[PDB]
Amino acid sequence: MLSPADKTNVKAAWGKVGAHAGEYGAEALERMFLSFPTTKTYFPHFDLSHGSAQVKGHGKKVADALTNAVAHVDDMPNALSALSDLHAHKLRVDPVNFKLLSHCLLVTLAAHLPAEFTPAVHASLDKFLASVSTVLTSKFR
Amino acid sequence: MLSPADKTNVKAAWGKVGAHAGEYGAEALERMFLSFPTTKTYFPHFDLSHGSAQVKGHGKKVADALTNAVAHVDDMPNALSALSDLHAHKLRVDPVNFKLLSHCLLVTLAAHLPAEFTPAVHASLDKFLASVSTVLTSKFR
Amino acid sequence: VHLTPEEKSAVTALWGKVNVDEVGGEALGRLLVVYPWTQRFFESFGDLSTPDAVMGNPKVKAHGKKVLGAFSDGLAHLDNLKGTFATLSELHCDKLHVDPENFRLLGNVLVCVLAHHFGKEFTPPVQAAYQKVVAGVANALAHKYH
Amino acid sequence: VHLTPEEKSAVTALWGKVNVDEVGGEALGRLLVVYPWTQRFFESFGDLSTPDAVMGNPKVKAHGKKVLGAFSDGLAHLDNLKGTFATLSELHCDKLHVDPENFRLLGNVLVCVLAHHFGKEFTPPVQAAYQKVVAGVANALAHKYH
Ligand code: HEM
Ligand code: HEM
Ligand code: HEM
Ligand code: HEM
Repeated sequence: MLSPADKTNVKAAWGKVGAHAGEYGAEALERMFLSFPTTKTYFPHFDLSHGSAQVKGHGKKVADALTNAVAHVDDMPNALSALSDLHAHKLRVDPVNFKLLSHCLLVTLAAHLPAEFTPAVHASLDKFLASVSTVLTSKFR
Repeated sequence: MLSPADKTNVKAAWGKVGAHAGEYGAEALERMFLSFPTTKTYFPHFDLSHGSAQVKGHGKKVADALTNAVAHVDDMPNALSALSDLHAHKLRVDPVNFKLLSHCLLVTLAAHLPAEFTPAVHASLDKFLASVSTVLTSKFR
Repeated sequence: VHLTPEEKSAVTALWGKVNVDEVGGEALGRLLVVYPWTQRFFESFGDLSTPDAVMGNPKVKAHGKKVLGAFSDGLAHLDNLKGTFATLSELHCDKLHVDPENFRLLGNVLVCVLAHHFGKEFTPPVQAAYQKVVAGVANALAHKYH
Repeated sequence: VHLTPEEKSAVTALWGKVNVDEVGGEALGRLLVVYPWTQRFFESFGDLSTPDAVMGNPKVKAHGKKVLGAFSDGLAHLDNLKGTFATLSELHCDKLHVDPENFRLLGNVLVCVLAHHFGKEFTPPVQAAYQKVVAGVANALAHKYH
């Protein structure tokens, strides 16, 4: 349950991310691949090499999803209907990986928005990513 | 989301447990503690010794809940509201633990309901506890 | 990993009673029915549309025995699981790209079938001990992932 | 852990630059803040009502340098986190009754704090390294639970 303050925090947070969201997405994927090499069994057709266009590209894709989820902080289930259709019925990504993508997202955020990455921001952002992973894995069964 | 069929199976199997839910409830618990001893950390004030009266008392309450949740198959979140509040605000029981106990509850019926424990039901049943677990963990945040 | 001798023996004892031909089948079969997303890896197997489609599938049936046999062999080297599963672990990663979690689903499914077939004979502590085994096999199978 | 010679120095050298006091206090501070339920154990600390109220609590900061210390000490026995943490392992279980799960949370939170602190320096591969340690440490503390 996102609190108005969380929503506010998120908006704030990501507001900052601004034009580097794609770069971050990119960074966070690369970061997941390295730290949790099992997350890779889902991208056998990618070039997981440092600075790959596939990862860059994909980095972009996710960043954007994230973005849309923020402006729609209030109606995620609806805004991410298609992504959850895809992940539940096509991709079929095991839920625990979301926990890993999310961690990774926050590692990168913190490394990049020091002044903004406060305890309460951190908290909101944990909750939100958590919120979106919940959306993404709800049509699982 | 339980299908009509899911529902039907749950009703049928729980139906057969009927009368022994308490002892199955309790056995599930012993199964739990014995197989996953970290779960024990939440009952530090309990006599966990074999044939513990604390444990059997405890198992009864848990099958009771299930029976009531079975009975409110169409309104679980509300019927279980009471209990959801407890585990989320008092007990503060890690969600992980839940998948451990559904596990053993699943294991116990299997050993008690041989003719009923078909793939279809095993399947419906897994979905159900998965569902009950979901409600119980809803108010964590 | 941490199998006391009495756990080690209780394990072995029961395992004496198992019909790997048929237990394999029910484990895999049931796997495919309980967690239908696991179907994705055997699209090759044909009809999996129904529980009977699956349970009965001769293909499902045979793979199950292959699986279970690999497993049985693993029971005979409870001291060097990692090593025992070394080549299969790489295969699972490098070739089938099977997320390792899949291995703990099979582990749990399995415990159910033992429960199912052994009933009362499958006591808490025996459950307890089997639990360590599949825990250990899944870890074993995931060791070479990268 | 299964730390690469190479990975062992990255870990080793970053840490070298750690302001134990500072890092210490913020990780535990952020623990309680990001995961409220973790405060069910530090009732005794006082006002944990608010972020600033938590981050401010000196009993909190104090406890933090104490934990980081142990961590710090464990980084020097990366070949034996198990034996290094056994006594502490029995404590959290037998005395504290902390579910091994919270160990994992802290791990992450320390990663986030380090990420926070070193910016650029906190490279993917170097994150890749620490991740493996928070991993081992968490696991070693969990070790003696029963
Ligand atoms: C924070 C949660 C996540 C978000 C917001 C997210 C978002 C997205 C987006 C926007 C796409 C693009 C789909 C398209 O090509 O139209 C996508 C696809 C994909 N996602 Fe996710 N994702 C998340 C988590 C994950 C995780 C944890 C994994 C696996 C570990 C994953 C695996 C994939 C894969 C394999 C694809 C397709 C890539 C390709 O084949 O090009 N996703 N996701
Ligand atoms: C199938 C999932 C579960 C169900 C249906 C369930 C049900 C219940 C019920 C009905 C109560 C008693 C409330 C009362 O006093 O009126 C209870 C209490 C409790 N539950 Fe759960 N529970 C579940 C999972 C868990 C898990 C996984 C844990 C921890 C590993 C847990 C820990 C506790 C504890 C510690 C208590 C309080 C016992 C006492 O001090 O008397 N529960 N639960
Ligand atoms: C501990 C559990 C498991 C063991 C011991 C095991 C063992 C095996 C063995 C011995 C083979 C044959 C190797 C070969 O073809 O050279 C195999 C193949 C395979 N395994 Fe596993 N397996 C396990 C779990 C799984 C799971 C859970 C999945 C999917 C969710 C899976 C997916 C596959 C697939 C798709 C194949 C190849 C099928 C084919 O022949 O086309 N395995 N496994
Ligand atoms: C691997 C990570 C951790 C390490 C190395 C660690 C280490 C320590 C140490 C050295 C103490 C000293 C207390 C004494 O000697 O009496 C302690 C106490 C304590 N720890 Fe941990 N800890 C860790 C994680 C956690 C987590 C994640 C929690 C809870 C969420 C926790 C809860 C506690 C509590 C409640 C105490 C009691 C302090 C006191 O005596 O006032 N610990 N820990």
